[PDB]
Amino acid sequence: EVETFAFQAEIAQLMSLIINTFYSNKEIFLRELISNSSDALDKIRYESLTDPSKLDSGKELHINLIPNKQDRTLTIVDTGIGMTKADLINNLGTIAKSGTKAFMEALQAGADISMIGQFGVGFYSAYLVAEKVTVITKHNDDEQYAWESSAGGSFTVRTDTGEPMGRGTKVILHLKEDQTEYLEERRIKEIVKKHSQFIGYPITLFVE
Amino acid sequence: EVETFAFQAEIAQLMSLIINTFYSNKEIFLRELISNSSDALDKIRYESLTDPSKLDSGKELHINLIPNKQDRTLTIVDTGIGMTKADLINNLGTIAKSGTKAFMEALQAGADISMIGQFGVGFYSAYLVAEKVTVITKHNDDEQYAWESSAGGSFTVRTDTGEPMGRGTKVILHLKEDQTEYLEERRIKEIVKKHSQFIGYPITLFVE
Ligand SMILES: CCNC(=O)c1noc(-c2cc(Cl)c(O)cc2O)c1-c1ccc(OC)cc1
Ligand SMILES: CCNC(=O)c1noc(-c2cc(Cl)c(O)cc2O)c1-c1ccc(OC)cc1
Ligand SMILES: [Mg+2]
Ligand SMILES: [Mg+2]
Ligand SMILES: [Mg+2]
Ligand SMILES: [Mg+2]
Repeated sequence: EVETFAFQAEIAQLMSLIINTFYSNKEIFLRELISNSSDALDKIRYESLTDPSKLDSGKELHINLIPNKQDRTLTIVDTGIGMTKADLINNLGTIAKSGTKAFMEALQAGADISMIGQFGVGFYSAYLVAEKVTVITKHNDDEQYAWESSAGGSFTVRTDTGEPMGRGTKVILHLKEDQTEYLEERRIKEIVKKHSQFIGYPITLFVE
Repeated sequence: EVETFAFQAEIAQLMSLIINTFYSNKEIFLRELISNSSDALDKIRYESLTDPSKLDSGKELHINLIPNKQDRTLTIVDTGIGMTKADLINNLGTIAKSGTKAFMEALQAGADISMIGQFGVGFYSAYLVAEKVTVITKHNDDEQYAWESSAGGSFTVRTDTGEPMGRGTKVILHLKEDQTEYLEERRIKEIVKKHSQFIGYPITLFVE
């Protein structure tokens, strides 16, 4: 059922830095995850140009933002290419080891945490606002898997028999108690407008 | 020997817009091409994490900038994943049709040409400074090919028997007569520092 893995030392250090550093501009997490969704959406679009059957699992290319105040969750859903189990394990398809090295060298030369995505590890900025993150994903060449981590040096991977998606990625942010502003419609809309206004795919903000 | 192709109507319109629009901040072309090199370098690195033999064609992951005043060329070379012939034909591995649509809609809502890379078509910004662009490329799963275009609605593709590279992409910018400042060491260095200072791979500026 549930497999447990250790984060590579560099990734664990990245996550601790993200968790323990004083850094007020937390809102950038949303731009980073929307950007990842957009990169995955680009990939399925590109593949479908030479093979339209890659879209049998879903033709609509889009991003949904789903706040749930009762569950204290902000969920980001895309219909991008999705990840294989192998991808999930290999730091969610990132070059996380080398990217972390460059990121921390940059923080040495006056970078700040908002620049995290320039190093291919924008995903981990989720830990600015979330105590636990769940990544549900479905790639055309594999089954649906759930990745999960509350940090602390380990993550899990299981097959997901919960709600089939067809194709793409769902990121569920179980928010820290003092970060509930990211569930407020007005705040989400402000953030999307500020940082994600030219994204090439529809972004739908769900109502509660 | 030489195959000739028509650009898709949207790409041809993109290139004309790039060529004919008054836009002083031309220097951004270099950041866009360095960014593409960095994305291709990420890809070969990622693949090599699960298969180290992907690096038999070259272990060093880097970017070279080669100005040649006599030839009036600025050449950008990377050891990234490279492109197949199919990739070259399909708008150099870009989602150029949809990306152009989004780019032009953005230019309607107060974007400017410097934001071109947000729409996955940063390559075409080469035409800000170049009258002709040649793309030599070698992917592990194919032979070495040369793509070439002086715009005007068409491009060529040939097999390249010229100097084998091993793996990666070489972009040769045959510069417009009034854009020779991009061959000056001081100017190249200024531009790299301004826009490409946190790139995760060595950038070597060649001396003449
Ligand atoms: C191997 C082919 N699959 C993908 O590239 C992919 N599919 O899905 C995602 C993805 C990842 C994350 Cl963390 C998201 O928040 C949203 C996504 O769509 C990705 C993805 C996007 C970006 C990325 O690094 C910048 C790595 C992975
Ligand atoms: C299909 C797998 N190959 C690649 O992705 C690839 N290999 O090579 C390049 C590339 C392209 C360009 Cl236009 C460059 O200036 C530099 C490159 O390395 C690319 C490339 C980089 C970026 C891109 O779109 C943003 C498309 C293609
Ligand atoms: Mg790495
Ligand atoms: Mg919660
Ligand atoms: Mg397209
Ligand atoms: Mg020339």
